[PDB]
This record gives sequence, structure tokens and C-alpha cells, in this order.
Amino acid sequence: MKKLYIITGPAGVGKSTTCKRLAAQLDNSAYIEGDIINHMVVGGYRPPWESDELLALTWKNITDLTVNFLLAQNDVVLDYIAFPDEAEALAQTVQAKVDDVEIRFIILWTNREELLRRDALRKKGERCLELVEEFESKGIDERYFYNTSHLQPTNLNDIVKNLKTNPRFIFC
Amino acid sequence: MKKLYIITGPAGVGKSTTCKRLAAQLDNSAYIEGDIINHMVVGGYRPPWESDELLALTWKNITDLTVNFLLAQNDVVLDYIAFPDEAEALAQTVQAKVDDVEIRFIILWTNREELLRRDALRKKGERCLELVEEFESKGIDERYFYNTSHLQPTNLNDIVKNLKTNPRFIFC
Repeated sequence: MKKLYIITGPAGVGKSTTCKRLAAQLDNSAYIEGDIINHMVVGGYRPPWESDELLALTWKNITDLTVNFLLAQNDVVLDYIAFPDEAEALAQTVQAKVDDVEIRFIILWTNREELLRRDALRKKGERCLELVEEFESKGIDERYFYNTSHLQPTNLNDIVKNLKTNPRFIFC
Repeated sequence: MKKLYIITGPAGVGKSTTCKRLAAQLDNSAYIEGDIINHMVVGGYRPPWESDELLALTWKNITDLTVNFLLAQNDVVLDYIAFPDEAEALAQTVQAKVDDVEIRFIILWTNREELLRRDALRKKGERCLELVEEFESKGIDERYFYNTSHLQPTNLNDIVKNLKTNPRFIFC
């Protein structure tokens, strides 16, 4: 069967690093970077938080690409910002267009202070907390969170090995 | 109305540079880079010339993204390798899913020797000619070709200004 991995979480949490490693581990997979999709719009571009229209478009494009990759016998690894609402919506569509698809929802988390330093090497802040409090207030189940503040990057393959089979993320 | 710009041609001809400038000129537009789409497949990846399946997938993804952007009131600028067959197919789908869409087919060309030097600064060849003879043998109409071997890069805005309104590319 096919598998969909919705890896989300605050900026600097290591979504990109985790998704790239995960994708490279499956025999047949597709890696979708939400940001590249969103930034495809040039003329008239506006950030996600300033246009529900442009944001819905981005999820439309993500969804259609995900369906095609799954139908094509590819596992899909999605890296983007996603809350219960978006995950639910995506799931409804794929499930209605593809059979035997086990979807996994995974929210990578570390520590407020960790994200504080993790970005101190981007191109030079407080904003790294804006997304943090959003996930919390959304009252998301605790089984979808994966705190890696105590793990080592040298164990990256174990982490991706876990979230690949761990049933807790199976999107109960 | 909406407009679709299918900019193709051999590697090093300046498709990326031309498309990015064109997109940035329209009020509402989307820029699609065929290569980023194609490279979304990780596990089991294979070059376009080694899998008609993976290649068809890439065009499927490109097509679905193009339709969504056009319906969303965005002009679409596509940068990829495309022959009459692919252009025709894409056109049939968009035209069947969107109204008032003027599609333009544009093949950027320069000179055999030009492409010879244009790539001598990639990361260090003959292969730059493989795509050249392909376009020629395909017996493509001469109205779609746009030779810029005699133009100057300092006239980039004029070039994109031309192919934006010039009717010769209107895909007769």
C-alpha cells in the first residue's frame, strides 16, 4: 500500500532535514516542499497569512500533486505548516481518490529555547515563537507530537525509522 | 483573459532567465519550473529519458498545477523541455478545463557555438547539442522559434515584452 507523511512543526525544527532523509529511505517516494509550491506565484504574490485565497491555492496544488504521486505508486512526504483542519481536508481528498493510503500526521517539536538558537544562524527571531503558540492553542492530540529536543542529529536515521512505522502517528 | 507561456528550447538558451523576468512583469502570474516538478520524485527517481512513466507523471503534475493557476486568475509561465506533442496535449487539457486562455509556444534558440560557451561555466558539453537536433528534427513551425543569438542581455525586458504580445507565438 501507499503512505503519506505530513511532517509539520515550527520553523527551524528540522522538517526539511527529516523529510529529505525519510523520502530517500523509501523505495518509491515523492517529496513535496510546501514553500516551493507557495512561492510559485510571482505576480501578485502575498504571504500565506495575508491571503486565504493564495493559501487555499497552495493547498489545492499540494493536494493534486499528492494524489497523482500516490496513484503513481509513490509514497508521499509533505513538508509544510499544517494544522488539524488542513490535515483533515487533505486526508478526505486523497482517501476519496486513492485506496489503501495510510496517512501519518507528525508535528516535530523541540524546545522554545532551542528554536531560539537554531535560527540565530539564518542570515544575521521572536517570530519563531508565533508558530509555536499556534500549534499549542490548536489543542492538537499529544500522539502526533514528536519532541526531538533530547535526541541527537547523529541519530537522524533512527528518528525517521521510528516515525515511519510508529503507529501513534497513524492519524488515529 | 488568462495567458499561458510555454517557453522551451535547449539547455543554456536562457529559459530560466527569460521566464523569471516574464512572470515578474505580469500583474498576476505563476512560474512553473519543470525541473523542480520532475525532481520531486526521490525514491526510485530516473531521468526523463529513461522512464516514459515518470515523464508522463511530471507532465501530469505540471498540467494540474497550470489549470489551477489559470482558474485562480493567474497567467502561467512554464519553463521546461517541450515539443509539439507535449504542447498540444497540455493545450487540450487546459482548453477543456479553462476558458479564454491564449496559449503561446516559444522556442528560444541562439547558435550551436553559443551554447558551446554558455555552458563552459556550469561546473568545470557535447550533450548541449542533443536537445538542439531534437527540436530541428521535430519539424516545428518556424514562427515558434525566437532566435536571440544577435540580441543583448541588456535588452531582456524588450525580449519578454515582445513574446508577451507578439502574435506569431499565439500557437496558430
